[PDB]
Amino acid sequence: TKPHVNVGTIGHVDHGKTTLTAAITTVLAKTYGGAARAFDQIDNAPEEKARGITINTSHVEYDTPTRHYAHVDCPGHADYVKNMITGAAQMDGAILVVAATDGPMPQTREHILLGRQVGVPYIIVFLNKCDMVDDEELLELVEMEVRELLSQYDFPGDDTPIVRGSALKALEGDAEWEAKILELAGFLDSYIPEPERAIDKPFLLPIEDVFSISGRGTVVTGRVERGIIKVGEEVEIVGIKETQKSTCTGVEMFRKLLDEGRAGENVGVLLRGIKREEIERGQVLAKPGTIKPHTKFESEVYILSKDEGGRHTPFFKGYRPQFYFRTTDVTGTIELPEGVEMVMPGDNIKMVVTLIHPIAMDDGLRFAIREGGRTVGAGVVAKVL
Ligand SMILES: Nc1nc2c(ncn2[C@@H]2O[C@H](COP(=O)(O)OP(=O)(O)O)[C@@H](O)[C@H]2O)c(=O)[nH]1
Ligand SMILES: CCCn1nnnc1NC(=O)c1cccc(Cl)c1
Ligand SMILES: [Mg+2]
Repeated sequence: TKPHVNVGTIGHVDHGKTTLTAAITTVLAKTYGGAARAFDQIDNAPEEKARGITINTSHVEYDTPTRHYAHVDCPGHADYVKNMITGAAQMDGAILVVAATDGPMPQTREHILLGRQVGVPYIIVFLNKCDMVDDEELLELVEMEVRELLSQYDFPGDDTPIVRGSALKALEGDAEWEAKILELAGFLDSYIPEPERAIDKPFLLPIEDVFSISGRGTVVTGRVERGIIKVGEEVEIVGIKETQKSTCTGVEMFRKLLDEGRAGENVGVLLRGIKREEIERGQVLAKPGTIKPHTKFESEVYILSKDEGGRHTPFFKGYRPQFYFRTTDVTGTIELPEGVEMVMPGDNIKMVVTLIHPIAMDDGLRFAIREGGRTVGAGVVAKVL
């Protein structure tokens, strides 16, 4: 029906993220329709687990006239680290809450940095607790600080919408402040562009399996992540070895022959001129020249704690774990940031990885870190090298 957008509140503890979330649901419900949620519901964050990693996360939903929002909110800075690196949803945009009284604080900076590292494309600022501040000059100063901070991490500080509001007053029914929640909603609508639907993006299919079908040749199977592959189209085979070219000479689903395969569908793609031996675990079919193989990259990683089922001991420079991208492990070596000799269970670090075989990747690609099958960490490619 409507574009689905992933958003969430970020910023320092006690600046009013949870209150703002409650106020957004409430104000949009009574204006546009929906179900209002209350501070104490959202504040009481349920614990969720995905492959060992425990995160206290609250999920709410709200609607504007044109868009539907899945909105994430977390109690602790520890959860934001985990959620941003390894969480289910990747954010299309974040709302940075900064309390007008305090101004920018350490976690304000950390979340902006993390935002950049994990590829959070857009940030909008809600300048909160403006009911506690009457001197307009001070609001301007706090705003300028935030704009500066955002620019430091390559966000367009000068151009980022900043809304002067009060989450509490708006949650309590003050129409004058509820108007500011609506201004924020407008910026979500207007400033975060409509998310590209997978079908519209360049074709990509991670290869899960391979067969030689009698009287046709080599078929590669998987789910179409993005785009459309049609019979006759050229495709590249990227990863593990030098990229290969071929033509799609068929798309099968179960027993039905199709002229194309679309994002979301599990299909078998027949490849002209390609042997079964020329297909390796970890490769993707891609629209020619739309995704490149890389061996070395910069990453933000979270290392599982003892409790989460991770390592007991810490690792050092000479650590060579399995890096799980899409379908398969690939061994790699690491380089740690200056003045770091060690990494403990539960730490998160910037980490430069060098893979032994290349993998098709762009910035934003998620991965797990494994030791003989068992997940010991998780991460996201921050910059390809
Ligand atoms: N005066 C005022 N207080 C607020 C506002 N928003 C939140 N608070 C208060 O700040 C405290 C922390 O808010 P909370 O939403 O829990 O912050 P979080 O730690 O970022 O989730 C609570 O006592 C709120 O009532 C506001 O706009 N004005
Ligand atoms: C949870 C699975 C990994 N795991 N779990 N418990 N310990 C480990 N890893 C190691 O012991 C280890 C052994 C030799 C060298 C190094 Cl660098 C690390
Ligand atoms: Mg909170």
